[PDB]
Amino acid sequence: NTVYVGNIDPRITKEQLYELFIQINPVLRIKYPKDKVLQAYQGYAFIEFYNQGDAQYAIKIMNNTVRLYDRLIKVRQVPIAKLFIKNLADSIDSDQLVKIFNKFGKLIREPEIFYLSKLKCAYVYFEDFEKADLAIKSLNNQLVANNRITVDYAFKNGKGNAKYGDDVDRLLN
Amino acid sequence: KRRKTEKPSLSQLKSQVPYPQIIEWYDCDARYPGLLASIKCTKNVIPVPSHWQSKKEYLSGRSLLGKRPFELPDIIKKTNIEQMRSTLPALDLDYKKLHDVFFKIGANWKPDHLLCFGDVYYENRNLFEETNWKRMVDHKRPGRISQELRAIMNLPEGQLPPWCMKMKDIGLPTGYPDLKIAGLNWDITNLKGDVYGKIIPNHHRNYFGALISFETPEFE
Amino acid sequence: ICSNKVYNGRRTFERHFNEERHIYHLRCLGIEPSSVFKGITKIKEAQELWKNM
Amino acid sequence: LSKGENVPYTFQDEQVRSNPYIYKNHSGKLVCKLCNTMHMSWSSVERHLGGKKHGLNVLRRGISIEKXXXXXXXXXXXXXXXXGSVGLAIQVNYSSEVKENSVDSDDKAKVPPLIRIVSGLELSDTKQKGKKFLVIAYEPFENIAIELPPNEILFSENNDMDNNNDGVDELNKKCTFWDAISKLYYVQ
RNA sequence: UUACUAAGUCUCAUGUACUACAU
RNA sequence: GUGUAGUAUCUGUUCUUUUCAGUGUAACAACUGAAAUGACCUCGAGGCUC
Repeated sequence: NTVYVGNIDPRITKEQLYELFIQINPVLRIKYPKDKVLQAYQGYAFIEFYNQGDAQYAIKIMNNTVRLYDRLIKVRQVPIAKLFIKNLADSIDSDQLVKIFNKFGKLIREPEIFYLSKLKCAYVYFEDFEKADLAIKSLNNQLVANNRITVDYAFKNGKGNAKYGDDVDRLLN
Repeated sequence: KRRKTEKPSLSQLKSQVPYPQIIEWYDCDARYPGLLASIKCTKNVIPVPSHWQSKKEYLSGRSLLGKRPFELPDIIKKTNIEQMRSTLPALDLDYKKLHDVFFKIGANWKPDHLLCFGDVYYENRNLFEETNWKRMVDHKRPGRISQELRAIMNLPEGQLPPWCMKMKDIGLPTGYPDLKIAGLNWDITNLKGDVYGKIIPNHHRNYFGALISFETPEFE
Repeated sequence: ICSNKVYNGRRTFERHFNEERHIYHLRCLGIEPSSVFKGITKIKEAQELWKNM
Repeated sequence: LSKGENVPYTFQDEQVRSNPYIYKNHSGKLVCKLCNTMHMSWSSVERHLGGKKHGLNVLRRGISIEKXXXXXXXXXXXXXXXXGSVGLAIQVNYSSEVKENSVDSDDKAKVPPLIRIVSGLELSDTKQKGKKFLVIAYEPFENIAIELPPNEILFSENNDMDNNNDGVDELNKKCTFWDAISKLYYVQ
């Protein structure tokens, strides 16, 4: 629907943008900001079409096409499980963490290693509350690399509430 | 106390409503919320202008600083008193001229903007830009490019826009199926000036009140 | 509906109604976006509201 | 108070300014283009500049500007006992300057053998599993494993007085010895 | 590619208009 | 080109007893009343704490 436009000369005005894009598709709205710190134009606009069909069309045909004031015009189109784990071994690599938690569940992102107190801790992002419950059940208070690690939910107070299972189930759905 | 804590949730109030999106969080403290939802959501009612709950006395507007002092309606500007008396930092006029401007020339004349049934003017709003907007949706049509934007685009005369080539591979605009452009669906020899294409409509009274004559009252 | 999240201002929370994550919670929850659901707070009520939709 | 500087009007289409911010609009008043604030006198202008308001807008504008030979060695397992429980001790022997005479380029040559506890949950064949192995490894020679059915043996409690040279892990420093002069690796 | 909102109250100073009242 | 009384409006400045309950408010705000002292734990936050 709405498309971002950038690399715009502040001398390009609103009527000029409108007359420009009406050549491509019908334009529902144009938001073309006006700086209250420079009293002019900050050189990027937003053109809301009547649908994402004309929007994407204008993205395809318009991108890297029109040359305005010698500068080219750019167009660009415009919640997970988290486990805190404490007392990790210094020999535990982030990739090793990835290998350890892959068997329990798919990771939406990579673990985050940080130090509290000296105290090696990490945040592990699971795509599933139930697979997170698996890594908890098996890995809680366990000895890896000759070091006892604790696996629980990271704080937001901590994850794993009743509404959390309900909505995380939906985000899975 | 108890009455303040007795209030139903706004979402509990939404279900009673056929148009639930108008109701807002403050409607929870409506002393008669089930009724106020029915009135506020009734067909033709026009919700209260929202400048209430602001203490700014409805105009603090920064935009108010930059508003134009005034502009004569062009029909009255024809009367030339603009030059006769300088309002910005004696002019003998004709009775027939002024009278005809209001009546002969300006009978059918009407302000271009006005407003609609439910139009309400909020502080930050300025009608003028929307007037040039509505007038511009009128004048400007696809296939035509003014000489100013053409010069900025650096497109010389007789040459097609750069999106005609990508429009050759991608195809005509989905929004304009009837659009014609020289060199592709439309005759290149008809390329003239600022118009490289035009929409060809495929579609091809008296309103019981047709006056069939127009006669204004004469001053003399 | 958002992580039982805390907000320090009413203007800000009124801005939460149009946001990436808030709409992600709605739409991924099965409650479709935009302007009917704006006044949402708890996850429960908007479920019956969406059944009304 | 103006210090003799000339502030050009906003419409005069910009000599370098002290602060390229305070201007005079079409009218005679003085304005801060960033702050969009009107100021009656140059004293009010200086109050604006010395005020936190203008500064915040300056920081916001700056933010806008930024925007393997595999050879099986010889192990010597032996049931040990001390006090107060039972522990295992292994005696692994290595080559007698037979083949290590061709490789001496200080390439991890100083690195002693290393041990790790591996779960059988992962094997090249993946058939049966459910027990641990006390794997011992050295660069040239082939790896070696020892099955540990007992959930825990000799797993001590603060043996030494908490000294922190992790080496590889608590296991290695805690309970291993590398007689490098004779090439004998003891583990218990 | 930055998807458009900030001042308020108090205090002690400066800026500017004004209202009755007297030579 | 003055004086007496008085008013409005900028701008600068700055954040007033941590909490609880009542009034009040569209919600705030504001107003009205009281007052914890001690110990401990993790990274100003947190306590089915005593």
